[PDB]
Amino acid sequence: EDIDVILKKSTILNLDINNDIISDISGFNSSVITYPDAQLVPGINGKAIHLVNNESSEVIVHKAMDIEYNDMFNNFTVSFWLRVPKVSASHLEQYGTNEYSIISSMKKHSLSIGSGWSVSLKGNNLIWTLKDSAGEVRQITFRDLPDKFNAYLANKWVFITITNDRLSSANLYINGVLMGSAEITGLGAIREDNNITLKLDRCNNNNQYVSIDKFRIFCKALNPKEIEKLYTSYLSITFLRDFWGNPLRYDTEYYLIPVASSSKDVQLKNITDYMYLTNAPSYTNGKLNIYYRRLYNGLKFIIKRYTPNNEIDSFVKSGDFIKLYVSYNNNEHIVGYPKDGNAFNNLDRILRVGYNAPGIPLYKKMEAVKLRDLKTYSVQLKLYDDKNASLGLVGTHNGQIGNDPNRDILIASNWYFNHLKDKILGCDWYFVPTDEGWTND
Ligand SMILES: OC[C@H]1O[C@@H](O[C@H]2[C@H](O)[C@@H](O)[C@H](O)O[C@@H]2CO)[C@H](O)[C@@H](O)[C@H]1O
Repeated sequence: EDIDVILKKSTILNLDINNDIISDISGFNSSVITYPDAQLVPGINGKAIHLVNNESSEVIVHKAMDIEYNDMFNNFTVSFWLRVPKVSASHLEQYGTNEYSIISSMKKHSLSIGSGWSVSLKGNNLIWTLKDSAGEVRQITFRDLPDKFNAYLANKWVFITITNDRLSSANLYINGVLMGSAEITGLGAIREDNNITLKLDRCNNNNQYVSIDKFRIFCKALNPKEIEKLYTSYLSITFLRDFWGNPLRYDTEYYLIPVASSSKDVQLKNITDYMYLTNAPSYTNGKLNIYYRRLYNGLKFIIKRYTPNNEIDSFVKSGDFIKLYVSYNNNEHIVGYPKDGNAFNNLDRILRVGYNAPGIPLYKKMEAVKLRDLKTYSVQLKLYDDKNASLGLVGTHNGQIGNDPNRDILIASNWYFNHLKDKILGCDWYFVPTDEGWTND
């Protein structure tokens, strides 16, 4: 009756990565065989599986005796975190009709039937297929969003869950939201392979890769409440995340984008002066129906540790004290607020980059925190003065400095602390590192 108990009780396969080894921690003891080129990369809470396009890049799960035919006639749910690189326009043209499996229970080397289930990709479509012993087929074809900044198969970690209720439908959820469904009555016995294979199969693109984490099978069709809890159970609040959902790191260049105005990049007026938002350039392709604000323009920021601690972790944790720098012309400039510096009426402190007036204290101690919006990969930054008093969360204020044009200028303000329950808030930032999974067309 308790969701956590149900989730635990109904789990019959649960891949975890501990001590750089992948194994089933469900309790069923299914044997996991990791081939030489199955790689391990940063995940949602630890490390994740990374598959490249060669036959040595595979993880095979040998179903234990107890779970052999659990999905022959009974309800089941498959869940996993997934990360797929953004498909280039060129690759959509070349490979858009090429459907390839990434996860499957379908045999194929002894019986040409291929009964069982599969997770496959085709261009920007995510597909779930169930095939019974007579070859009857049912599929859910999810067409991803055209806006790649907000799409699910566009280089961010996203949580997949597909429930199969044999008396009604199969439902596909992404980040706890229902994205597609198919009636599945009319299917008989699903007689699948003894192995569950994580591998790119029939992918014509040599450079394709995918990342998968927390692969889990449940012996029931989970309801929305159970799925929502399952999804949010993976969002460990201690460790901060970059835009892609990977751990935020010290000493790495990040482009900042305000969650509240995601079409905007950050720009610097001049060294020693303020920062403001600018409209990002855009990419649109009417033929392919893809578009997105372009990434990687604007200021490059770097997070540095404020002090040592007791051990040097490369990831940033909520609560960590940091120093924020902008990397400009290969020179690094600290971000902060000068004592008595220009501020808007309400005490919104105007941030300055590389400020160096002799004798004037520059407040630059910040704290990297996660105070709201658990499901989004964003962070807040809290600025302090020299006596550890809060100067506020970093955000923007609309106005003018001197005779400059009206701008959304970066500030620190304690106003945000009274509005943390709001749906959208101007103190939320995405930290975007350049990544091979996202190249602007
Ligand atoms: O402080 C930054 C924050 O201000 C909000 O505006 C507040 C303002 O700070 C306060 O002085 C005034 O009394 O109420 C305003 C609420 O409308 C902005 O809405 C927000 O986007 C930030 O700019």
